[PDB]
Amino acid sequence: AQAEIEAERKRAREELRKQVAILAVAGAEKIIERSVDEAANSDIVDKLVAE
Amino acid sequence: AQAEIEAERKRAREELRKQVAILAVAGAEKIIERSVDEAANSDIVDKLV
Amino acid sequence: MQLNSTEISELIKQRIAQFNVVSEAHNEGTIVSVSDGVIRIHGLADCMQGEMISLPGNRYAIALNLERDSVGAVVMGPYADLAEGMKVKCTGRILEVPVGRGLLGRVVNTLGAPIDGKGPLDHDGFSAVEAIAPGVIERQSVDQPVQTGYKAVDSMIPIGRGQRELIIGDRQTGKTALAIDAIINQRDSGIKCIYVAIGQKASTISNVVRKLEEHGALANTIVVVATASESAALQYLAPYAGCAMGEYFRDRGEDALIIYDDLSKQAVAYRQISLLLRRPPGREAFPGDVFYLHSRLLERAARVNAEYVEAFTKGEVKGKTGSLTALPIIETQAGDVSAFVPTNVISITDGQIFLETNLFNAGIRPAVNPGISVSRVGGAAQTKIMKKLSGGIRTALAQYRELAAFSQFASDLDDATRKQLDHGQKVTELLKQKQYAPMSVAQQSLVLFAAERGYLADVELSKIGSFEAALLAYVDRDHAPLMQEINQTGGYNDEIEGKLKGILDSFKATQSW
Amino acid sequence: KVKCTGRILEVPVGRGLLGRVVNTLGAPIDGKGPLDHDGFSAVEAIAPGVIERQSVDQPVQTGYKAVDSMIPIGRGQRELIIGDR
Amino acid sequence: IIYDDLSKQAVAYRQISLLLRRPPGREAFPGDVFYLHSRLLERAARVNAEYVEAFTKGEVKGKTGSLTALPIIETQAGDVSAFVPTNVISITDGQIFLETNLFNAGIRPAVNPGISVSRVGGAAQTKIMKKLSGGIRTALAQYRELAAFSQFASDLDDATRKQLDHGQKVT
Amino acid sequence: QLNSTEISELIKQRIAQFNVVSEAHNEGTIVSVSDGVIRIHGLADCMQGEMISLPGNRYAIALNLERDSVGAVVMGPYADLAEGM
Amino acid sequence: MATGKIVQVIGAVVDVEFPQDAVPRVYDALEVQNGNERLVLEVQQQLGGGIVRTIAMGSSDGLRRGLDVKDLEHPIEVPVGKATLGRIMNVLGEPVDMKGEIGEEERWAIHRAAPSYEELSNSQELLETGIKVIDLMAPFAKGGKVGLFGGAGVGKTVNMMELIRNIAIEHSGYSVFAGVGERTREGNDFYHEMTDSNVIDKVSLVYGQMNEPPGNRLRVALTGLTMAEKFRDEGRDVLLFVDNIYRYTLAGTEVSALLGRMPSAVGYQPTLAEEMGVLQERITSTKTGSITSVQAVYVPADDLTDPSPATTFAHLDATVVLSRQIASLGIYPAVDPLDSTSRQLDPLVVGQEHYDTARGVQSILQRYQELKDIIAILGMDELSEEDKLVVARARKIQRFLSQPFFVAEVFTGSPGKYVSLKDTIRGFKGIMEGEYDHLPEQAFYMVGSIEEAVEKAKKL
Amino acid sequence: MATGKIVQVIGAVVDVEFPQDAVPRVYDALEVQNGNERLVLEVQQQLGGGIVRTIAMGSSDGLRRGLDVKDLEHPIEVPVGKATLGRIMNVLGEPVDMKGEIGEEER
Amino acid sequence: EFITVARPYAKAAFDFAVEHQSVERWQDMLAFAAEVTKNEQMAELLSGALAPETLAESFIAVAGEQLDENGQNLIRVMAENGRLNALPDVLEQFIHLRAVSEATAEVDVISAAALSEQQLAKISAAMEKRLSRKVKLNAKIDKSVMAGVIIRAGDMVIDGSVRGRLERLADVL
Ligand SMILES: Nc1ncnc2c1ncn2[C@@H]1O[C@H](COP(=O)(O)OP(=O)(O)OP(=O)(O)O)[C@@H](O)[C@H]1O
Ligand SMILES: Nc1ncnc2c1ncn2[C@@H]1O[C@H](COP(=O)(O)OP(=O)(O)O)[C@@H](O)[C@H]1O
Ligand SMILES: [Mg+2]
Ligand SMILES: [Mg+2]
Repeated sequence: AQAEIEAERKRAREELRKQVAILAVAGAEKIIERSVDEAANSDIVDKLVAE
Repeated sequence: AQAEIEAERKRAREELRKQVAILAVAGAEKIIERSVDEAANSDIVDKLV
Repeated sequence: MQLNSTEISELIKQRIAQFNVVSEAHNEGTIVSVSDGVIRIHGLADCMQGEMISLPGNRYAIALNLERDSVGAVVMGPYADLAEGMKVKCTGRILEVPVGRGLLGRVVNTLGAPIDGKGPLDHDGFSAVEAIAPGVIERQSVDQPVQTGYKAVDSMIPIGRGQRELIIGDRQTGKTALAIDAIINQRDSGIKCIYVAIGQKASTISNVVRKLEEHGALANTIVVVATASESAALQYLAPYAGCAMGEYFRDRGEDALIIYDDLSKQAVAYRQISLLLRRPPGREAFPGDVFYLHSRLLERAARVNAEYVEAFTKGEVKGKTGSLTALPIIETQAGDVSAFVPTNVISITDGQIFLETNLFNAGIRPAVNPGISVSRVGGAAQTKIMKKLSGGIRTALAQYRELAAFSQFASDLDDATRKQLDHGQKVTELLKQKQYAPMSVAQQSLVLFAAERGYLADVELSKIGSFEAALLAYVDRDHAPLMQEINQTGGYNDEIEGKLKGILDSFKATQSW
Repeated sequence: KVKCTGRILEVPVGRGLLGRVVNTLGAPIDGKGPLDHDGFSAVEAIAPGVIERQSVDQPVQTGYKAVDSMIPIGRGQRELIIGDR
Repeated sequence: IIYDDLSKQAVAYRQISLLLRRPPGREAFPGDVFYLHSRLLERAARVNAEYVEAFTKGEVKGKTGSLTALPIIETQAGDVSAFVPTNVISITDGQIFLETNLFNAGIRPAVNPGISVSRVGGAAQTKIMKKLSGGIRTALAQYRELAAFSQFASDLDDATRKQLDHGQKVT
Repeated sequence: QLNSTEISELIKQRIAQFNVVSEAHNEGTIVSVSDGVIRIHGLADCMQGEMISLPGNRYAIALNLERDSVGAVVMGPYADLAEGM
Repeated sequence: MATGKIVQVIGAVVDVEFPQDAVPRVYDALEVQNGNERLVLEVQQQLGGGIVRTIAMGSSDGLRRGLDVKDLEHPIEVPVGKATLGRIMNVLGEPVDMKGEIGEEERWAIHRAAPSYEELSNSQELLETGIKVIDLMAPFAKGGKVGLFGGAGVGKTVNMMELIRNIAIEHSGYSVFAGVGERTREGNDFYHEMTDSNVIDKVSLVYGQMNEPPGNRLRVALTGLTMAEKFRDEGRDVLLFVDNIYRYTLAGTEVSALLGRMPSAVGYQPTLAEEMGVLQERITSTKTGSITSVQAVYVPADDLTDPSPATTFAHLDATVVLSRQIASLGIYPAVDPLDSTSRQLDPLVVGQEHYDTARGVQSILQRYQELKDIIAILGMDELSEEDKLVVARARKIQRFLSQPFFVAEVFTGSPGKYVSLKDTIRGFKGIMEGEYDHLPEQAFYMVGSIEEAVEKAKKL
Repeated sequence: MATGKIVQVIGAVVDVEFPQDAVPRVYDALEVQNGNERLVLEVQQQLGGGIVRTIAMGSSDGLRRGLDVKDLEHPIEVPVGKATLGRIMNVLGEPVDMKGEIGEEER
Repeated sequence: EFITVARPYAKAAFDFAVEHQSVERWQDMLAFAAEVTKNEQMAELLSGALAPETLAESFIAVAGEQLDENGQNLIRVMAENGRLNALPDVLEQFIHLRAVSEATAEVDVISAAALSEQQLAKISAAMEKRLSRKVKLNAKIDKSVMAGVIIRAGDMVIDGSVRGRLERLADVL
């Protein structure tokens, strides 16, 4: 019985973590979309063209 | 145990609404590598809750 | 234990911190077609036959056809959501599976992903699924017993480590029961166990896992699952993953036993995947190489000599000889052994335990059929005491069955055959036992001694299950020091003969059934 | 050159068909002159649905002791007659 | 309505479908042979009074329409496991099996009872016939059970001899 | 969509001048070899049943005069043959 | 906006060409105007560039090349819930009973994954049918599967009608009936039997009739499964009646032959066992609820060896064997007591009393089948006096496990009877032990509980 | 010098393309570097346009398209004579026995 | 789709164009034919059951700007086989074959905005070292990338876009 309760605790913890993962990464997406500058895009491209 | 874990999750959910405020700009400033614009949380209210 | 949401926060923060920002070149193709589980890919100039191609959604396809301008691959999982125009990436890997002790005692699918819900595996390295068997010179003869725990099989049909024994019979005759009882009996031998289920309905796997952990055998076995509803590609490749997971132990000088549940369903899944690729058919629509489907599998069940394991493990193990024992299961229709796939697998294995349906319905369980069932490795894999006690039983029972077939037409029959037709009827009533009750070599041995040396000749009323149970309880109380000797050595002596005479005499004279 | 009529195979139908020998297109072939049909009907049609049916509870008599007693046929039934040549 | 040799409509359709290069199924019959016969035979129906009254827009009331179908099928040496026989045996409400071993012996019409089924049963009989038919069914069933002993008769008991020679008289 | 034994350098020969029949009708070239059956290109003069002479001392029998190639069988060991002969 | 155009029509198979941006994915539902009628197509294959190969659900007559096709971006999805009780629907979830719209509130796609082995609920709660022989000789638990094997004319459909009635006005649970490959006469008889018996308000009916394109007949089983799954998610213990699995396999064969797949062992489709698994693996009990199921299986030409009955056997938990010989002897239900079996028939789940009663009934009937030919040859007055008693007790058992059904009344006029399992065990256990050696044999024929046997003998 | 290119791989059947004039004969043996191990292909058919269809004397897994194939100008050749007494060999005349090497004088 | 039927014709046309030092003219001739293949009326004629010879002549007529060697032979050979609808692919294969012999690669680059022409020249010179060819970059302005660039060099691709890294992170979780 305690093993089955532990399995359900695992389930609930993972579900909560996955919801916060989705929303956190979506917020990161919107941040990166709004907060950007050419002096940063050129830096990213200059890191890419290095290899 | 079911009733224990239920209220435990319900308590967690409210605090993760604070922690997402860090984690979202964390995922942003990991990606560009540019220090993110803090105070750009003008948008974050809909992402908070 | 969850209010500490700082735990969630620290998990996420570790996952962010350890995200890697740079990117690497990869080779990419486009899905041009998708249907019935097969997809055609355009591009992937460097795809190699048998490679694993990664689809969007963390699942794989196996590149089977490298045609001149497209790659025909089979999806391993739900294909219906794929669509033309999606892009796929070529992994540098020929079909892998995880291996090692770390997945010992866990439930996994054909790709080694855990369907158990208990976290990730801890394997050591990966193994190629489609490997090659040891050669003629790297092999050794099989002369070590593996005990199935069933009196009928351990006495009449001995199995050896490195043997391949076919469990063949009609539907619903105790094949899966015999197999998982042979697994449970390995709780405490050095043999690791592997159970591959092909085309089983999920409730059967749930019951099998509950029984394996209930009787304490789960910690010593790997369960590989490809359920009846999963894509045929997953069912066709499951036994090869199981064989690789057991060959990991074989190659390290240890002993493994692997049970393939319904190879006769792997053949159907392969027929499906073959016809969907337009490959020419054969005798019953099964493709041409269906023999080379089971052969190149069951030839991996082998006992391997000490030099092979020493050279493979680069000198880290010296005295051990490795082995892998296979018990494939085959389902016949109305007992026609001479069907196509059954007569192939009977031509591959080294014996068969034929389970007869009209014995099973008559309450004779396990319903092993003597005569038609044999072990061609035989007594070399049988412990000495069992070999001594069991020599007559098989022929005595076959002749009893034919004589009892004659009997129905002949009332008032000779009093000499009247005794054979009763001893046979008692031995056939003795060799049947409850399902999840495996019996050690000593408990089988003294029961067969009681039956063979006439001590049953006065219990001719068929109150004979109680006799067996009471004899086992009696011997377990008093003479445990003899059962220890039998179980440890398996030896037999005139002194042990006298000891067993004494036990039986003292039991008959002083106890009740 | 081929022209596409928008029509679908239709066949004559009516009581005047009763007692005639006719080919599959409705033309008389017995030579007893034209048909006294009652309009035309579409060859390919949709059967009545579930709610339009009624239960078969009326006999259609064959006059054979072997059939009417042990293999009854009702009005609205479909009975296969199967055998060798 | 009698359809004489639906097993020849099936052959004509196989020809048409093979000349159009359509994918051949079993015995080279096309895949949709079942959907050929079913949408034919499902047109044989009994129809309730409201459908008739609505279809004719009045002018008929109270009456129920009907259309009875008796399709005929030929089997090669009595095998039922063929393609077209399988489809049509699956579609219809019952079967009358005519057998050559009975026809040769003089039993005409050579209907084989027991092997032949009608699922409408007594619902399609006059109550006198429904009353009288049950004893014929049971008599022929007991006769079929005993018929193995016919060529060993005069060995049998008299109580079963009576059943055996009663089934012969019904036949 | 499948090829019909038209290949790059034969197409190139037709590209050089379409009417390659200005060359001899007396000869051709082997195009494929499989299990004793042979496909030949050219041989505009071939007639069904004719003996076609191969390098070495061997014969083939022209069974098929198709639109562009002759199908024949080899009367002897065929493994010695190769494309372009 | 519609973006696809028809490019081929060959029988029931339609090819539709879309922009390469918007290719519908597999099992999506497209829609087209077949004149004034509305026809939906199910995408079977994404062959080639932009083209899609589909099966028409309605009839394909009247279609022409170049028609505009509109793609619904979801599979065929049907209404579910309380709203569907007492209604008749086709594979598309449209009402075919003229009682107007369904009143739907939610719609579910008919294609979905099966429960994982971790979500299953191990259970052994036996169902209690009203039928003596099935309760005794072949018990089955919630979430289990039962196959009514037999030829034609043996009583599968009326047995399922009786089960629906008994488990709808004795135990008041819901039920779903998926008539795949239905005969319109039998479907109307079923509708009128359920409406006359007041049970119609607890049965949800789906019909795919025999005069419809193959795939229309094929997807009906999944439609009924989806309705049963919606009722399961509400926590109910639903019961799903599949009217013939053999016609489901035939519809799969037809649709596989139309798509030009390479055929298999006996002309069956290659995917036979995967279609059977995708059907039968969704029918399971789970921790929230359960779907029990009973399936009629026609065995063609009387062999259990061809791919259809052979492949369905792997999934059933109980098998009832009906015989036309027993039916022709006038005994209904025509269950063969010796050949019907169950996995749940062992002392550990049914109790020793039930197990012993069943094994004793089978032993008595086997001994009678042995004695029958000594009776035939040497006459009965030669049997030993204990064998002359085995004969009578077997002959009374063989009567007592017949029964009058409530739905069989229109065939016989006599009223039906519902028999509890306790009364069944009490009756058989009494007969075998000689408590009723004084009653005639006909006192047991077509009676309910043993009390009716004693009362009929008292009347007889 | 290798001259052919693998063009298809379907199970144990491998198609390789050669220059129009260098096409191998019917039972000739080709070979390929399947990773580190060499693999021998026995030709079975000559298709049009320099393509040749062969069967692999080994495991077909791991073969890319476009791999270089070397055309041996002779069929499979095996050692013969006294040297082979008491040994064990596979089809290709290679010792699967582990007693070293076969000192054959002739193939 | 008929890549496989176009391969032989493209290879023959190219292998002939280098025997006569006119690859550049052949490319535009095939481009003209590939365009005539697309017309709505010509596409109606090509579907009909005309004789290959007269159907070839009905195709020569609409293109007089062709060599004796090129049109009047290649179009006729393709007509005898009924392959004319393959012309749009016989072109592309031809182009591809050329780029192989001329040791060239048509690397494609994708970005959220224009590159500085120092970034782009560095990309050129770096790809010419990654590969062993003269590259010929062409850029695309795709906004969904948002930042960074995708470099596609045939079946090889290098993804440096912020969206790719974002949705990779989304699956690291
Ligand atoms: N030794 C035994 N004693 C009593 N019952 C048994 C024994 N062995 C098996 N059974 C019973 O027989 C039934 C069928 O067993 P099992 O599933 O092992 O046979 P099977 O051939 O694997 O079935 P199938 O192959 O049809 O899935 C089981 O429900 C089990 O309880
Ligand atoms: N219990 C019963 N009482 C009376 N008649 C029955 C009974 N069971 C079956 N029948 C007869 O069998 C006929 C068809 O039975 P049905 O259930 O359709 O068989 P199938 O399993 O072939 O569908 C019915 O017309 C009915 O007259
Ligand atoms: Mg089993
Ligand atoms: Mg039925």
